[PDB]
Amino acid sequence: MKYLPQQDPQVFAAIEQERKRQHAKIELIASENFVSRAVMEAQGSVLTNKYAEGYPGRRYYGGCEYVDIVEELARERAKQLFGAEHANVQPHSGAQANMAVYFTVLEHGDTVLGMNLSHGGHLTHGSPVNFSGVQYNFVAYGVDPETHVIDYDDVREKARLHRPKLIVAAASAYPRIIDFAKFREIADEVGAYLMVDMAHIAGLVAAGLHPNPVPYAHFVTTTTHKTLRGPRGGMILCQEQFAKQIDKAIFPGIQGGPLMHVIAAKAVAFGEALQDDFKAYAKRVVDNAKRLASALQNEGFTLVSGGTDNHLLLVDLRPQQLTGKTAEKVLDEVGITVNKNTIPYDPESPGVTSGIRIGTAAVTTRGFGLEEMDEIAAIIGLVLKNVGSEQALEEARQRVAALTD
Amino acid sequence: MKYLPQQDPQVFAAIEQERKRQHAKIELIASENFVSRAVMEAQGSVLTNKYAEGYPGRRYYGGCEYVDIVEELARERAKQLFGAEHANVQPHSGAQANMAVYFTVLEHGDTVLGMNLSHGGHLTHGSPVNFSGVQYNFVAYGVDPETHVIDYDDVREKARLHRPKLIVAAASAYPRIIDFAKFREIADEVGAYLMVDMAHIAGLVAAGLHPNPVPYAHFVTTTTHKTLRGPRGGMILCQEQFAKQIDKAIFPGIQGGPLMHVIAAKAVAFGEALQDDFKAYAKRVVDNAKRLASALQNEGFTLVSGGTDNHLLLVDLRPQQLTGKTAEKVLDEVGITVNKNTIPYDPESPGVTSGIRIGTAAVTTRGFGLEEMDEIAAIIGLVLKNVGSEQALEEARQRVAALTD
Ligand SMILES: Nc1nc2c(c(=O)[nH]1)N(C=O)[C@@H](CNc1ccc(C(=O)N[C@@H](CCC(=O)O)C(=O)O)cc1)CN2
Ligand SMILES: Nc1nc2c(c(=O)[nH]1)N(C=O)[C@@H](CNc1ccc(C(=O)N[C@@H](CCC(=O)O)C(=O)O)cc1)CN2
Repeated sequence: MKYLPQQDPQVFAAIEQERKRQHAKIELIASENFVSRAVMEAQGSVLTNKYAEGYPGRRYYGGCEYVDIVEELARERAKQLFGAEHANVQPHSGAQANMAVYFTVLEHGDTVLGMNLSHGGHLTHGSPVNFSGVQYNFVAYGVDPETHVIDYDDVREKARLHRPKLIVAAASAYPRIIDFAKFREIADEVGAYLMVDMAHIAGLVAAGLHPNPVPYAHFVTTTTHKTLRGPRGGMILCQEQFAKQIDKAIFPGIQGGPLMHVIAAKAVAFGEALQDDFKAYAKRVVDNAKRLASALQNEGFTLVSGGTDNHLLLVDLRPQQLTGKTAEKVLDEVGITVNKNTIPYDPESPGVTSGIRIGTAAVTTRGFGLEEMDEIAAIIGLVLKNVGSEQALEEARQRVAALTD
Repeated sequence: MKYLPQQDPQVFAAIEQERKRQHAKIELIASENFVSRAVMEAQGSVLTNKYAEGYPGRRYYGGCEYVDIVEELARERAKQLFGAEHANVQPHSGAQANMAVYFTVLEHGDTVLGMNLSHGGHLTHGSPVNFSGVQYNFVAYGVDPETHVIDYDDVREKARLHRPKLIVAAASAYPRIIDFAKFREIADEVGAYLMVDMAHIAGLVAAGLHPNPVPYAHFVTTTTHKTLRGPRGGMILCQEQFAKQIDKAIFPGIQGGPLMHVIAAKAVAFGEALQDDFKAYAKRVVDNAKRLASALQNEGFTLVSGGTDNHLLLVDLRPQQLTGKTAEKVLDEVGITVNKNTIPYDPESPGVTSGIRIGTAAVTTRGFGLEEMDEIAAIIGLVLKNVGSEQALEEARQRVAALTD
């Protein structure tokens, strides 16, 4: 950076502080990743200066000759990546992506079937404090109390009983494979649309390491910044018969000017995902998750569903006699950055929580392998089984520093 | 750029063409500006990797120590810049800034009073093809058919008649000063809340060249990328009594994770606006627009409202038999970039329009003075009056290149 240190030392210092922290700490937040320097150069470009309301060739402004190309690259690479008939790459967020689809098929107060928050579901899947629970009538399905797996019989029962207009499958903290065909089977039985939110597993779907929801869903929504390893933003994938409707929902429906620089960055992110070395990368994330889960089990931690089938695992911290709020803070002190996370049937509210959610997507990107996962789990063990010990706390800091070196 | 040209040639070529076009063409899109290289460096930072749901000190993730500083800086500066009691810098957009406020003070179907689209109002101020007009019952106020100035008597009438829960003031294509005193006076008469959308005029307000809405409004929504000359995104300013409810409306209400990198650039922009430089700049913006307006009138163009008190002007193109769509396309040919824009009482639809909107915020940033505005108005006069003339289009191209170097 050249001009920022000069004009704004306060902001620059804060950024450099953060830039060092991302290298000095061990980022284990499941939804987080480290983007390429090409992705950052794209959003750090002049495309922020451009108003491009509308779509390629159909704009409400002049001078869009070149941002139209950037957006077409994004749309076509997306369709190539997931096999979808249509793509919308303008959503500013996953939330805005989800919001748009809801705005497309649902009237105010319509019945929607979504995964319960504490069981794994996202805020936009029907949380009472989110716009989804407020705007639409959400009924919640969930997981088994013992196996912690989606009860599709429960789902069918709810669908037959409540007769929803749309069913939403997918989750923010479900360590297992979701069967989209069963969800579609249930949706056709009750005459409902199917939405799948692949935000967390989007990079795994592109790499063939999680079954594709696209052939089974009318609408597929995603973020671009999780396992897809792109810029902070959203995306919608749909069948040709919903293309125009979805596009109008984004604009003039729920958004205004699109972020063309972030859209440019999306195109790079998708270009990177199309390459072979991303499949190799994605395999390492899944392998690093399976190992870390098993390594945490060896330390004597308990995990929901007994492990993982994808990128993330969910530690139940009840036997360790700790809340997620403590675990997060104490691990953050020594170098391990996680997030407090709600477990199925969690006795605590989503601000306190009875567990922590760990992801391997970020650490894999910076070159950590199987041998490294073993040390991560041992540090987490040393810290969480010896809470108040300043000796264990300090040893952990030396060991984390040895990893990030 | 160092890594994008090698990684993604197709995306890099498009960005460079766009970069060249920004310099080569005369960008007169009223809602566009050119950010500093410092603002660009901030958006391209590693802050894009951080999930920071919640607020400084109240985060649902770990490792936020530094992004918190970035957000605090953005907020405290915004308060210093506008004299607001509270600020929210997380809105992805001006669209989302407005949406959250509507989500705070309004329930579904509620009556809201906002400015008509063609009379100058924005899409989010009650369009029936926008969520605002679909979620809420919007009654429209407009401007006088002869003077094109807000009929405040009509606003007062519409307010007494429909008893709205909220009044929205401010516009996308209103070339005159909006009396906020009168709006609050009206809002207090019917007991309604007042929201002002200063998005377009934020930079002028920061410089004491437009009456500040903050003292008169309960809520002040804005974009950061217009006359404020910052990154693409939104912001909410409000009185202290709504502070907590506003923060909840953004998250977990209508948005997910904030764009921390954009919030860094938001902090940089407000810092640029706090300097003595900015006030001088903003003066030239208003002076250049006033000159360009007068110069266009000498050429024979009919201007909505007869001139401009701000950064913006609307050309009524009906006398010269041209739609806005046509005028936008022909000026693009000669190297002048505007957008087609609806005028008060437009006989045509928003996709065709009877006029064009012109702003000076962007050309003033690159150093154009009062003498450049004279030339620009001459070129626009040469082209739009000699539409088919191929020798008139070529002379324009040469005069545009003489200005842009
Ligand atoms: N299962 C699951 N885990 C997740 C998410 C999620 O949406 N679902 N998240 C993705 O967002 C992150 C956490 N974000 C969250 C933010 C707010 C609330 C929430 O319900 N807040 C309420 C209740 C507060 C309390 O009682 O503690 C509120 O603020 O009123 C939940 C999750 C990470 N883990
Ligand atoms: N006064 C004003 N000027 C403005 C805006 C605005 O919101 N208000 N804009 C805000 O950024 C841009 C225009 N954006 C717009 C986009 C769509 C529609 C609209 O009503 N579209 C309808 C019908 C259009 C058609 O097909 O002819 C539709 O899409 O169904 C209007 C304005 C530029 N100038």
